[PDB]
Amino acid sequence: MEAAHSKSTEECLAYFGVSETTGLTPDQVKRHLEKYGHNELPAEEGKSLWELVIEQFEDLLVRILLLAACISFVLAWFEEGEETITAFVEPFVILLILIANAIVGVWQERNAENAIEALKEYEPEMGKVYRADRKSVQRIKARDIVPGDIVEVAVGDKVPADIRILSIKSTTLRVDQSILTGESVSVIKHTEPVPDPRAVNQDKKNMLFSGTNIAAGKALGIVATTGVSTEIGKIRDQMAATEQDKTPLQQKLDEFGEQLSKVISLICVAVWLINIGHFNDPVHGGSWIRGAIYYFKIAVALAVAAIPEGLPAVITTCLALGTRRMAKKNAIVRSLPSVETLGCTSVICSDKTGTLTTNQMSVCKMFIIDKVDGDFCSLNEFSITGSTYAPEGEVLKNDKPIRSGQFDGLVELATICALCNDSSLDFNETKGVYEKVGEATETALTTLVEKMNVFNTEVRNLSKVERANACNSVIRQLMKKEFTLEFSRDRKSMSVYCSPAKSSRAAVGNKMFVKGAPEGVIDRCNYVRVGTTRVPMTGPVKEKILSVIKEWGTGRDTLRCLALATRDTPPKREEMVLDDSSRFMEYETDLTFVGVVGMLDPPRKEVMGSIQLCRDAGIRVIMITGDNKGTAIAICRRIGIFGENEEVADRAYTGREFDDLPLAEQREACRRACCFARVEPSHKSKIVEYLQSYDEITAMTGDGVNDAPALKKAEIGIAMGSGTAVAKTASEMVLADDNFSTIVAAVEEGRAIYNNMKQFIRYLISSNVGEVVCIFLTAALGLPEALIPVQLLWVNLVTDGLPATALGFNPPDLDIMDRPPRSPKEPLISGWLFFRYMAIGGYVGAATVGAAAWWFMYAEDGPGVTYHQLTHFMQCTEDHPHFEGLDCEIFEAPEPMTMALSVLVTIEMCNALNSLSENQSLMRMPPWVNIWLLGSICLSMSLHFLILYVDPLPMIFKLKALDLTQWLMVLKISLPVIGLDEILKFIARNYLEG
Ligand SMILES: CC(=O)C1=C(O)N2[C@H](C1=O)[C@H]1c3c[nH]c4cccc(c34)C[C@H]1C2(C)C
Ligand SMILES: [K+]
Ligand SMILES: [Mg+2]
Repeated sequence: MEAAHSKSTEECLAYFGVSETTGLTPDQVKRHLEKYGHNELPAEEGKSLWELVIEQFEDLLVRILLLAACISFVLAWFEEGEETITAFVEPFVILLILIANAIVGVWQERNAENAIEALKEYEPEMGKVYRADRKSVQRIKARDIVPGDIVEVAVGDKVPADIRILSIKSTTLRVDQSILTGESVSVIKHTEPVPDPRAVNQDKKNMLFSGTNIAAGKALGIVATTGVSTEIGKIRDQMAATEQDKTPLQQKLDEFGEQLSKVISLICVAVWLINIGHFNDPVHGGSWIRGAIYYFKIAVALAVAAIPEGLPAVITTCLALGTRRMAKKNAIVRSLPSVETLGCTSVICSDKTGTLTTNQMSVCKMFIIDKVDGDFCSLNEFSITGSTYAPEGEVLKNDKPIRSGQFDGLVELATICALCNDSSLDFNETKGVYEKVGEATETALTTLVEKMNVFNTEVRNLSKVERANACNSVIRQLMKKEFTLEFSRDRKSMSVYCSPAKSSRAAVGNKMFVKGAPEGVIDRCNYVRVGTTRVPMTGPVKEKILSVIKEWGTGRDTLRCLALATRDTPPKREEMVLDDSSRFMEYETDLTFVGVVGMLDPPRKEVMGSIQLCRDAGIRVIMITGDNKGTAIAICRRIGIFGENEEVADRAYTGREFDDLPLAEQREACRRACCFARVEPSHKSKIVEYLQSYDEITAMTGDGVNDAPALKKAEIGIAMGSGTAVAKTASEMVLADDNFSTIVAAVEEGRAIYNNMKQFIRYLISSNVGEVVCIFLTAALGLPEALIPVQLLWVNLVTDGLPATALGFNPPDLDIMDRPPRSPKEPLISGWLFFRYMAIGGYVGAATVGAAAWWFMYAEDGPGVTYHQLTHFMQCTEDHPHFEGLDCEIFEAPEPMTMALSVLVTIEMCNALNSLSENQSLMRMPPWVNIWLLGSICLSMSLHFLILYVDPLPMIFKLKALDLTQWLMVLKISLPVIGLDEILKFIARNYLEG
């Protein structure tokens, strides 16, 4: 039964064929359980199983190093060196780092919770059912419950399934639908049917929802739906049938991984083709096994060269250092990649109450009737001071303080505000200020009564606690509050039956004090109270009322107006059916209009600037409020979403309005919409869908299970610090202070992070491109090896890793919030950016080879050799006369490899200084600004010397320390990389920018 609310209690029993007294026979239970299934949610299958790390080794860019480790393992054994511990190092360190980054990569255990698993906390353990096989109440497993079961609920019980209420045993039934609404006020239930077949859950007053808990009372009902067919269950499937795409940056890294793998395979073929000259060599002039070693070692050389082994470790550290900054600005970020895509936020859909507004309801203005004479109709408007729940304020007419008690209309005005009120005030001594008890709207009314004091009660002689509900209680002394007709959206009003206390206070029998929305209440007023007398509600009178109400709501005041009326001659106590929530509007007819109060929902202090900030940032802000379209628009103008005098007749839609538009016009509306009022529960996810259809990264906000699918669907789901648990588990970010400013503040941080992130990524790539050119030149030409793969590991992981991490602390480029959002499918490196790091990579490939070539030819300690014979070092043992000077071991000396290594490091330190900005020169951007960079550079050279002095290190790295004679040449070939890159920067700012 999906429409149990629309059916009567008799029809719902007849449907399942079950007696309300007996219940379901065990024969029916077997049939229903086999048909509808168990009352439970499906389990999740993908926990911390051995599958964990394995999937890291599925993409091509990591299986190459796993393959290169196999090749390295072959070459680590096949050697004529009696060396011991330094044998298995090249395949060991590769494998160790391979596992290390895999463990870092498989970090979804601590930095990624579950939202659907959290939704299994609502489904209770056991529930009370009345089966036919037993007389007494028997509690069974909640999952054993089937549709049609005659279940029982009491105070404290957690509702097991969606249940159509049959009979209420207690006086009144209240349930805590906090998870399915976000609110807190326990709603009242009834048994009479909700005629509307497509009514929302808030209107289903005869239904208990699975996951809800009864706040007060005890009732009996029949199960409508179980499992996934419940309201919670249906929301689960919406989140279950929603795939979450990985952030665009990660796709670029995966795309870069595929392209890089093509380059690596290309060179290995290229090297194979350069070595085609060995096809014309005598078989009796060597061994093919000596060639295979060369082919295999160059293969693993290119692998460790082209690939940034440190990058996954650096970004994971960088993002973690971002989250701590997000938390300092009241922005708890759940997942790590979220801090990157957060900068690419283009649209922020925020709720009004709580985020955009401080939620400080305070009655500012109120009016009553002064004089009615046919066409003439004057009002008595009053203003109230004090935007707080504290009774520290005063009422003034025409900017002059007046006694509210001297006006008869104001007395009945304060009377209704006091009696027709379920909220109150309570003074807090720990904090030192007053606090609200119940709803914020009604508490503001309680505060108003205290400020007015229509009976002039002593206040200065009272304490701070007695001050809270002082005047309000005095009103409760006059009238005895019989019963309260609960609020409902069908009539948008609330009344309360009051009987006069035994003291003969001149009361015409009983009275009904009505409080509700102006539209409905005013139309149900046949009479108008003018002080004490009563006049019939005429046309001209209603014109004045609605006009002022319109002025207070549409005006710059942006007030929430509440019409207050009273029923002078109410129906008898016996004639009223209290269980009928549909006859409540009928009982609230023939009313007499008293007055209208106008309270304020004040904007945050910082949202004014934050809104303006998003204007310059190119971030579209969309407000979602519960106000009427008119006031919704006015608040938009007030906070800066709209101009004070600009046209927005198409940029704001009500829920009703947006629903009457066809699917095409709905999508067309979501690109220009900035204000949504009276939004239906499903519209928030619809808006996200439409926004994502324009490739627009959306930051939707919410704080309930209703908002859970929307938060799951949006790129940046935003929950509140006070929001429900499930909303937080479905969000990517949780605002600690529930502010809209901390959304904007987080986005600015995320944009600065992404800029510094892209900078060191290109920095590491620049080194890797160079190690390709270096190995390619030293292999194609036939030169002796310049760089060992065991060295390249410690170069990219440490020597380049530390300054790259320090590039994350690069100062945020000012005027960054004056640029549009970073495009999703924006290439990391393309065009000039490719050629820029192509030239740097090419130069350092020649600088390293040239360094080793310098020591081999034009050197001090190096032998006097020429280039044409250096390329033929593999013939030192064969061609003896052409190669003569010393041992053949001098071609495999540690000095020239130390040259290429020291030069590569020295350049990368200069390249890190070049990565202080993308285009700003080193003359414009001082190389001493980023202190963390200089501190990292000094640590790099300190470790570079540590592996050349402490004997257990240079033997493993196959290096030999240089003196001042050799270090001079290192700087002469390294430092010119600064000038070359400086030229490129100047070209980019002169013949490219425009
Ligand atoms: C074994 C494993 O967990 C991993 C790592 O060990 N790595 C990275 C990585 O994810 C590899 C990777 C995939 N996509 C890219 C883009 C840019 C750089 C890298 C990667 C580094 C790759 C490797 C093998 C170092
Ligand atoms: K999401
Ligand atoms: Mg990985």
